[PDB]
Amino acid sequence: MRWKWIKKRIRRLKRQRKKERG
Amino acid sequence: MARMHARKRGKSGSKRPPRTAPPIWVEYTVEEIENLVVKLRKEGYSTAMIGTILRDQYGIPSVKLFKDPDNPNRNLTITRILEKHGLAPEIPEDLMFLIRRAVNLRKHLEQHPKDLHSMRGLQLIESKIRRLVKYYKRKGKLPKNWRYDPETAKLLVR
Amino acid sequence: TLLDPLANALSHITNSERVGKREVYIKPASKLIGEVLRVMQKYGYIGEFEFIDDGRAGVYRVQLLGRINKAGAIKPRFPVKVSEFEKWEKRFLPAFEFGILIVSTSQGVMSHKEAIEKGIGGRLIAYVY
Amino acid sequence: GKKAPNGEFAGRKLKLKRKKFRWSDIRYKRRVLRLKEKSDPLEGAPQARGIVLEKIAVEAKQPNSGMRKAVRVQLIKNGKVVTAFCPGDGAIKFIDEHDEVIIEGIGGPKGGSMGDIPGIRYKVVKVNRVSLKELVKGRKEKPRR
RNA sequence: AGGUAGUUGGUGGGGUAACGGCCCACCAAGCCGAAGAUCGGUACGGGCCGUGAGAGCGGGAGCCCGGAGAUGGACACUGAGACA
RNA sequence: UCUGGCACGGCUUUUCCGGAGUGUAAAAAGCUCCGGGAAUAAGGGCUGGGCAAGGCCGGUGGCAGCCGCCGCGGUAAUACCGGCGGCCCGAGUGGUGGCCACUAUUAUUGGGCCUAAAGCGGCCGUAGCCGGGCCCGUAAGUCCCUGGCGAAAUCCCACGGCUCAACCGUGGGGCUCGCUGGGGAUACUGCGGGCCUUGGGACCGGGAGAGGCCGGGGGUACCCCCGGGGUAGGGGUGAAAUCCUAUAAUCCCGGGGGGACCGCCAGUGGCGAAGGCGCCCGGCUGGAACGGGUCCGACGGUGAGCGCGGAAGGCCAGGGGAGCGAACCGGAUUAGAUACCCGGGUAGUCCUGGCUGUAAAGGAUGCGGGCUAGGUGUCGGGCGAGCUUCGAGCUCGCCCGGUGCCGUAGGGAAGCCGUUAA
RNA sequence: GAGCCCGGGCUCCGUGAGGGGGGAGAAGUCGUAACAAGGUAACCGUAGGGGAACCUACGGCUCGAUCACCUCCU
RNA sequence: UGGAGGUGAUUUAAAUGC
Repeated sequence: MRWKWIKKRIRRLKRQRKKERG
Repeated sequence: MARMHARKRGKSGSKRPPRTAPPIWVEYTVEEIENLVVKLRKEGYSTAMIGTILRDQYGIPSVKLFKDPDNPNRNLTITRILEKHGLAPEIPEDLMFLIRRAVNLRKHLEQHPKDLHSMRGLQLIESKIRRLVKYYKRKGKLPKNWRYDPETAKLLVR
Repeated sequence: TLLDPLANALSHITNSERVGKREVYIKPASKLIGEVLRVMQKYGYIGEFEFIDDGRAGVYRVQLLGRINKAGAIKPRFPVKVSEFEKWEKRFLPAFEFGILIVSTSQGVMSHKEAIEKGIGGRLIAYVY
Repeated sequence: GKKAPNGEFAGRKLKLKRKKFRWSDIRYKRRVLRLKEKSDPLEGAPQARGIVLEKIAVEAKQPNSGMRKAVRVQLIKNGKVVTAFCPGDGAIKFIDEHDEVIIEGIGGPKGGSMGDIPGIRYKVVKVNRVSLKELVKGRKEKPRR
């Protein structure tokens, strides 16, 4: 679980933060 | 009884004599006592150790009980015997010993700086000084214009 | 440190009570406690006490009859009007009978019942019942 | 010390504590801001008339299936799209498209649609300023336009 | 979370029914703020009112009491009194 | 059909009609008096559990619907629809919405926080709150009394008025109640002054330890490289392969070089605030225990803000790199394997300086003081003895500080906790 | 000395292609992740990688595993 | 009689069900 979520949250964050940074 | 300060460890239970007036099987005059004190402060010993040697040699456990009454404003004891003569350090010994030590630390750290623990007691001794300063100001052994710092600790010792 | 030395007296005295020892020793001692035990004895709750004043401290050795149920100090020690007494009457005490809500007063120190008979009040100090 | 400062002059700390900790009641927070009043259209109101855009029927929930009668109505000043649950058996009949339909809530404003219905926040009372429970009984009045 | 430039104060003066940076000339650099100022939201305020064993919580409706307004916004006369 | 109902017999007669004044200072309100005069407006909700306060028949068949929740309708439904019966309340009764209560679910009264939500990873001290004893001054808080005052209304109580009450009148009380003036008390609290050692701090001497830093120094094993000796493998697995070795591996002997680390010791052990800490020796240095309170004389606690220390991983710059090893490259496994298993392998792991600041950073248990059966083991310090190798070396007991386990009273929902408190 | 206007800046209301997630519907598909040692214990912070559940490294923790082997404790 | 560590560990036993 919290492994999952942390990396899902991180990937969401990055990918989206990539989309914001871009 | 205890206070585990910067520790978890219960303090020593050392306890006073419950004597309230002094032994008479021990015998000294107000004049004789006063001499003994002045001689020892002349050596370079300090008031705790002055009270220590008098205890171990001359058999007087605390001065207050023996002396007062001889001017019953308050109890007459070592440094109050000293101040009337002018032998008293204007800095209280409490605050002095403290600062004294402190300046020695700094020199170690000077040469050795990779020291957690030694760094961490610098922080632990200053902050006792600070306090000891703070209240004295208000009581009045140290002027209100003062403030504590590590250059104003290296000036008081020298 | 300590504060509320009284309270740390009282609280012993009660936890003392609840065990059913014979007599108590309270290492810190005072007027507050002295006086309060005095008033306490006056109502009768306790037997006899001696304090010995050591050059250290007063100590009270107290004799326990069995009477006391619960007797406690007040936390911020509120001021209480003589009109508000009845409120503080219903709350703290167990019923109309008992009446040692010990307050401190202009006249001195009293219980609740000794306060009411005079007619005077103030800040609360402790309770006993 | 069980939390709180107790002390004569401290009270202010008390006074701010409560308030700080009050805002963990969703309901309280919400009203004191007025989120109840801003979000779930109405502008807060008891009821709202609106023009029946169309009639739609939706499915029931998890252990359930049955065709609930729901309207789509547009509140007129609110100007907001509301899908809605219609009381009664036959009903969907007595409601013509483009009659006025007054609308209310149903079963706590919290958002809670009743157990069966997914969405429906709201209720219908009226068709052309005469209600639905009056149109389930044949005698009482019968509809127009 | 820092705000403040008639801005805080001083001297002298104007204007006003009258005190007052109200206004103004000169001089000073204060004044306010984490005991929460400033800014933003919301809101007439009080007597009361609803509820609750109490403590409390919510509320400003008739009515009474005080203030504000009169299509939005500014402006004077006339009168003891209005910026009506 | 005995809760009640119906026939029938008798009684009285709310509305409704007509009259008298009223009132109007004109009506209406048509009240109020009198004549006439009828048993003549009752409904809405619910009835499965909750709430029960109230159950059958017929239809219908997880449909149509009911529904505030928990559910109920899938072919004998008391829950739906209709009827029939019954319960509630009654000119009301019910639906939606809002507020308060219930909700000690906002904790003052009157909540928690080991494992249910929730202790900050730990410390420091600023602002704040909170403070040992003993004497004297003031009387600021505080209590007492008087006095100025907080409009009327509403509320509560009495009496009186209207047929009754609502409502009003008179008299008594309370009222946000946040203000003020004067007198009085001095326990408490504030403030001021004085005085004292129980808290704190401080000193001297004995003492243990993986506390820190620095310098010094030895050995193990792994690897590597060189010489010799020695041949047909070895490596690897459940089987295997890739891979090691034929200019010779593994293996053994001798020689050399490199980096990491310090089994047993080692303990239910010690030290540290915490992260954490372990070859030996010396220098520098932090803390700590105890005996004696020998000195200071309340100097205290806690601590928002604030400041500081903080495993591993990561990052930065420089230096280093044996073994190990994310990523990565092969083999196997397997239905497939982005794996478990095996053979290589970079970053990193080490050193120096800096940054970063996270955790099941646990004892899931903030800190300080006081109080509340005990037992036992253990570490260090003290003490009275016996033993002695004459050293507290081996033991008994009381005491002090710490570190475990068991358990009385109590607490807890229970597990458990229980003088190292929960 | 108002309203009024003009040029720019800042903010807010009505409304818009497109875009994010939630509580769901549970008859398609992939896998077996966890819950039994879940068939490689599990979680945990950090880092990389994989379609996914997830795997691996390093450090921690037991809310950790089942005998066995060794060590202590009323 | 009941509790805490240190390390062997065992692959011969295969995904899913409204």
